[PDB]
Amino acid sequence: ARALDLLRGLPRVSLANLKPNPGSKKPERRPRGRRRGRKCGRGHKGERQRGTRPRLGFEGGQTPFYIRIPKYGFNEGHSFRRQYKPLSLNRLQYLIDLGRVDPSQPIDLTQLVNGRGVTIQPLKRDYGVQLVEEGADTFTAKVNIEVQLASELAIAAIEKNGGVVTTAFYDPRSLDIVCKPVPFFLRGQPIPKRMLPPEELVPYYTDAKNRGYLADPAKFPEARLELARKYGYILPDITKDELFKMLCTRKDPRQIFFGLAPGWVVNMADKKILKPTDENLLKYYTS
Amino acid sequence: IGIRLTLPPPKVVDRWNEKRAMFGVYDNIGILGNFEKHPKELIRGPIWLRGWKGNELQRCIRKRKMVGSRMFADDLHNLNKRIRYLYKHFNRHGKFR
Amino acid sequence: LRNRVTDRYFRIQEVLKHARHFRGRKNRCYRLAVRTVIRAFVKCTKARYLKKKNMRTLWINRITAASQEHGLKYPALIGNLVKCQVELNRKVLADLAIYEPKTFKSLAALASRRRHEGFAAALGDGKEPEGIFSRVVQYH
Amino acid sequence: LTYFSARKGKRKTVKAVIDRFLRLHCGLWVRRKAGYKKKLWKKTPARKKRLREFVFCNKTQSKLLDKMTTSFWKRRNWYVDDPYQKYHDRTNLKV
Amino acid sequence: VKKGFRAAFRFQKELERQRLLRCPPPPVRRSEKPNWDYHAEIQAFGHRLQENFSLDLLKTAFVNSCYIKSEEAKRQQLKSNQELSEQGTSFSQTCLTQFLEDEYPDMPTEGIKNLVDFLTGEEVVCHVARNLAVEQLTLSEEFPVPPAVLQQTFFAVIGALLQSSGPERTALFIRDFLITQ
Amino acid sequence: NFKRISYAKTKTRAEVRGGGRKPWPQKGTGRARHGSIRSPLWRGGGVAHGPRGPTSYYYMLPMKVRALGLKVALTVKLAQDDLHIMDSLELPTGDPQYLTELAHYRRWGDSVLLVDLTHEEMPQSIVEATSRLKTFNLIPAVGLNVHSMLKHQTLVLTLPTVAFLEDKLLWQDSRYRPLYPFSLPYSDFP
Amino acid sequence: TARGTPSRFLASVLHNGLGRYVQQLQRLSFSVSRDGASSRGAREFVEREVIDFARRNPGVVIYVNSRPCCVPRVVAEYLNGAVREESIHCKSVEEISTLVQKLADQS
RNA sequence: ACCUCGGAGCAGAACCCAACCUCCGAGCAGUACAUGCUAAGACUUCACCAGUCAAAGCGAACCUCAAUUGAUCCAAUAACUUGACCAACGGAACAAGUUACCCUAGGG
RNA sequence: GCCUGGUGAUAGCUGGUUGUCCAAGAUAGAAUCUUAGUUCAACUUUAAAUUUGCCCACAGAACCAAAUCCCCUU
RNA sequence: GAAAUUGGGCGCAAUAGAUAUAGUACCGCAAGGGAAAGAUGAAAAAUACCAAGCAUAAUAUAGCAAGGACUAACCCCUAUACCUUCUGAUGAAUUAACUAGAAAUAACUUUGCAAGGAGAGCCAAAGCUAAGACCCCCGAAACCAGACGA
Ligand SMILES: [Mg+2]
Ligand SMILES: [Mg+2]
Ligand SMILES: [Mg+2]
Ligand SMILES: [Mg+2]
Ligand SMILES: [Mg+2]
Ligand SMILES: [Mg+2]
Ligand SMILES: [Mg+2]
Ligand SMILES: [Mg+2]
Ligand SMILES: [Mg+2]
Ligand SMILES: [Mg+2]
Ligand SMILES: [Mg+2]
Ligand SMILES: [Mg+2]
Ligand SMILES: [Mg+2]
Ligand SMILES: [Mg+2]
Ligand SMILES: [Mg+2]
Ligand SMILES: [Mg+2]
Ligand SMILES: [Mg+2]
Ligand SMILES: [Mg+2]
Ligand SMILES: [Mg+2]
Repeated sequence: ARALDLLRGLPRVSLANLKPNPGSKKPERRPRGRRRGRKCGRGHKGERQRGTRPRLGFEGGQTPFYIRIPKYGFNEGHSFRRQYKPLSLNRLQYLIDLGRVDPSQPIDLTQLVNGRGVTIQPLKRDYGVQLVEEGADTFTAKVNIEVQLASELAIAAIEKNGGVVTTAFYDPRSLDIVCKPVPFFLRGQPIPKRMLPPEELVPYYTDAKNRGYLADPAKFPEARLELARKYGYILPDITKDELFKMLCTRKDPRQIFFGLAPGWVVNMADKKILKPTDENLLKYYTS
Repeated sequence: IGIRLTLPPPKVVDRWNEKRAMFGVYDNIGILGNFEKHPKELIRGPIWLRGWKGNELQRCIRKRKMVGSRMFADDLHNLNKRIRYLYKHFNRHGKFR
Repeated sequence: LRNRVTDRYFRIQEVLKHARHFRGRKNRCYRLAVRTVIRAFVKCTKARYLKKKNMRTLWINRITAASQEHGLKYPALIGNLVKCQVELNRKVLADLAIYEPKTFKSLAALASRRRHEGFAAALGDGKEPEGIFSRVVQYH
Repeated sequence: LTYFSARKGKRKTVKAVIDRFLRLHCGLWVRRKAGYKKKLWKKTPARKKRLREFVFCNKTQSKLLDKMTTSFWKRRNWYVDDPYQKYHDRTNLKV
Repeated sequence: VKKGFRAAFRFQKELERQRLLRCPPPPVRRSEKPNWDYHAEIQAFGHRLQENFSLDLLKTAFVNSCYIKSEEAKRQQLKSNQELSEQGTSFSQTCLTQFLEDEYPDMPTEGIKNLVDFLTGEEVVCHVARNLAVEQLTLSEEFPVPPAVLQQTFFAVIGALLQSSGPERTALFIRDFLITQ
Repeated sequence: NFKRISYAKTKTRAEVRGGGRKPWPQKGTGRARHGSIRSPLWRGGGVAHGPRGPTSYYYMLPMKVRALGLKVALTVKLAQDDLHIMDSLELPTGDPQYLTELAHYRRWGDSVLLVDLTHEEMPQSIVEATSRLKTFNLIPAVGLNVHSMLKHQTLVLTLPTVAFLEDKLLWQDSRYRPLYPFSLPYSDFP
Repeated sequence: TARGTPSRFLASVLHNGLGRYVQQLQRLSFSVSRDGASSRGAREFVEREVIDFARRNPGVVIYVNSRPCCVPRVVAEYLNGAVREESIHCKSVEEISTLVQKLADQS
């Protein structure tokens, strides 16, 4: 740089030389003088000079715009609708290429958060991730994803390449513990059990067509075979290759984290796991 | 004639005071002390405005809910009337809406 | 008072150095001195136009007087000196009238001679020789 | 509206506005037409077809509705089977 | 009591100015004020008039005889001025009579004597030498420099210009400063 | 300005004492219409728009701008030829006059900012020498800021503080956006 | 205004163009702070321009005083004993050069 | 006496144009039951709200009149729909006379 | 009644709104318990993006005066 | 308008700051209202120059009181006081001091980082973070509560 070489010849930078970047500080306009204040910008004496102009929306007496118009329920149940952040396959190929998501392990929702691929916020009632078919062509990855919704074409794009998709469910509580697990293990509570879907979503997660986590593992080869026939690819058998033991692992329902169990208390400090051995707690946590 | 006839005593300022020499130390206690403290935990002042900035109506609301239970009687009363005034001013008066 | 104004003797005194020569309380009481001082500055700038105007009428009075001494009138002198391509102006003619009255007499003689050639030329109309002092110098 | 509440010192939304209008993320407010369910017996079917429409709002109506709601209502919403979801992003404007 | 310093300083100096107008001090000579280098300013006096001097000779042109006497009155607790002033006033009288006999051939010589005794009077020569910075360079006893003394130093400066650079340049000097009066 | 809290407060026309009733009637007197003797026009009235209460001027710049500010202060001190690097701050004697003579001989400057890595492991000699001086100041490496690098003419690091600053400031480049505060546990941070 | 101000007639000092022309400016007196932000343009004027200026007219004797001032000044003195004190406070070198040449050119 | 809507003159020829200005009117009736559904492009009562016109298409056959009217909320109804001389007609969900005892803030 | 408090009551009404210098800048209207006021528009202002704007020639605009609309060239 | 859930002074310095030198003087039957002001020096066992207003120093034809000027103060010539309210009456004896624009949603400008930003929560189809930059003074009749008063 020539610029530090300029700094040799100049006097030392002190607290007496400093100056803001020109354009940063607009100057304060205040009502003194001939221009900035005689009426001081309020105009002639009315109601807008006195300071008492009526509320926003008041049209002076005719019925206002925002009230002449019929109530319709656009926003009727807005805060109970479920939301699902999209994760395109273009995005997920992008994360796999740059080392941010390791495809030689299961891709739960924690692994998409820790790679900072997807930001999901459980308040503002996101119920998790939905896979999105964008970038299905040019998706070249053998992967094991657990994503709460998935379109057919995204299941097809993963399962073509030797992948596994499953759609899990998470409560707001459970989803909140999944996304940011470390501020949960500082909360001192035992790991809870994730709840089953409500009645609206039980027919979703019990269908083998959209790869539900509560569905038969006896109806899956028919569905994998059907997509393989529809979108014209020969269905590879996952059983042959070496990642199969990795590509088979699911956590059962009522299990939030992968290798852990509900009812355990993670002791982050001295790196232990306290497990309960009372029978009533074991009936409650293994329910 | 409101102007003074003799010039005032000189203002002797010690630039190398203890406070001035050590001003600004531990402003970066976060970014180079492994984030164990925030710099806002360096500031001392009223308990209702340590690491918080608001306009006046918000300073009054925050002061009332944070410390208002042990405020003196006519201070509490003056402060209730200031929130009531400043409410009626910010919400119903001005130029822009 | 957080910051009230210290330097106010000098603002007053910026106005009142212009009023020290007024009469009455206008010379001392800022409230009165401001109106009169403003009003004095407005007159002071509108008086530039009137300075130029009044000099010119003063010169026309002096040229009128001095040319009436030689029988001419003012329109005759100015007209028939333009017509001789003597483009002296009113300031110089008034100053010659006072300080050099032989040059002014000879200018009045040149202007009345040109005036008569104007008469004799515009009387005997048709193709004729032009007047001697009536000739112009063409510039190219 | 209320520019600073007495409890939080925040802005408040006018809930009439939410009850009648739909903010699309690009900034367009959708509304329903006034009188679309009144006196249908005396309206021609062209007019009834006009009243049963989701009509966009003006520029100044739009800015008036922006000022009367808060940033919660201006936010991306990834609903499940949203009917209006293809109308959020604005395609193919040349300003 | 309004806090601050700048209005008290401005007001302090305006009070100083009204003190100087109400009771002004007696005028001190210039060599007894700041920013004086005597040698530099004699050289400046040379170059100012557009001629050259022998600087020591011009230095003796400014040294009076009253100054030496009061100086030696101050020793007990220098060439004079008179030779150069004699030569300078003799020469300026004869050259002024040359110019005024050449450009006015019909004048009586009583008239030429009164003209020349005007152009070398105390009023004229003292008016000229207070605007050529002669008075500032005069080593005199008393201030202001009394008019006979300053007349003597002015013609001493003419004598020094004569010995410096001949009769023609002094003729132009006398022409440009005494005749224009 | 972030630590700054102004304690200036004045009284408004409601808080100042008395002045509850009209001084004189509205119309009958020839005087001006007044409503209290404590309105801001009266000698003794409230202040119309004076300073109100303790006000805090708190704001955080992003931590990448504070970190970049530390870097920029270091390159500027080095480029202006005011950085000096020691191996340790161990003096042969604990007198102040030794240290001022050393700083005068090497043409440092009027004021020197000595920086050691920790507050615990500062050598006793530099502590005794700089605890008496007004312009030579010991600071731990945690205490390093920008106001006091600009306030002091020269700045003196040790080699462990240099490795420390490279570590702590090159970390802000090439780090993810935070999931939660860095005081909480991470895979790799402390 | 003209009735408030004094007036005079157009004059010279000693018939200044008749015989010869004499530079009416005797002394300049610059006073310049060594450390001080207001006499920066004065400093760069002494370093760059004052020697060239002092050579372009040798009848003028120039004193640069260089004390700790808080406002720098130039003090022009004239042959007829007038003194014009002007400030060179926070001026560039070019502005000071035009001011000093202005003081040189006048009487 | 009036308060909303329409026609004509004022306002002669694109549009617009007031008045306690000049004259007429309106607050429906009749026929049809595809007076179904959709949809390019437009006009527009000087804003908004409301208003108007409409090709192609699917489905079928093989509206007249100028005005002829009323927002939102609320009700009633399973639903489709329906609801004001809210005529002060951009409509406050429901409120009369009077004060030489008037009072205050202002204007002439 | 008077006092204290609510209370800095409220006021579409009256009065008042403090350095300098430069720049751009004035007359369609619609609703309104509305005509001493507000809201929208029109006009005004700054910043930005782009491409035409203004003046206009033939041709052209209905039956029962002066002009205008439209409009390439320039 | 919730909840679950989460976790000493960039103060004032005698019209300022407290009403405060004092709830005193004074006013009121009472409840109640409620002031003002001081400045030597180390020692008192050491007794300047500046507001308005005037005085020194009254006045000379003619006129918003000046301006152009001028040898010259006046005489000559030019010149319908200021604020505010109207398309074009109001208030001010004069001096000093006091006395009136408070909000960062969105946009803009300037940085940082950037498919991510932010020191959790929040936003993100180039965004996000930070800063800068916008919103006055006085004035009723009243209404209500509690006292004090025949
Ligand atoms: Mg003229
Ligand atoms: Mg009160
Ligand atoms: Mg009041
Ligand atoms: Mg006060
Ligand atoms: Mg006070
Ligand atoms: Mg229109
Ligand atoms: Mg009505
Ligand atoms: Mg109406
Ligand atoms: Mg008010
Ligand atoms: Mg009102
Ligand atoms: Mg202009
Ligand atoms: Mg109404
Ligand atoms: Mg009104
Ligand atoms: Mg065209
Ligand atoms: Mg007080
Ligand atoms: Mg006086
Ligand atoms: Mg007159
Ligand atoms: Mg004014
Ligand atoms: Mg009794």
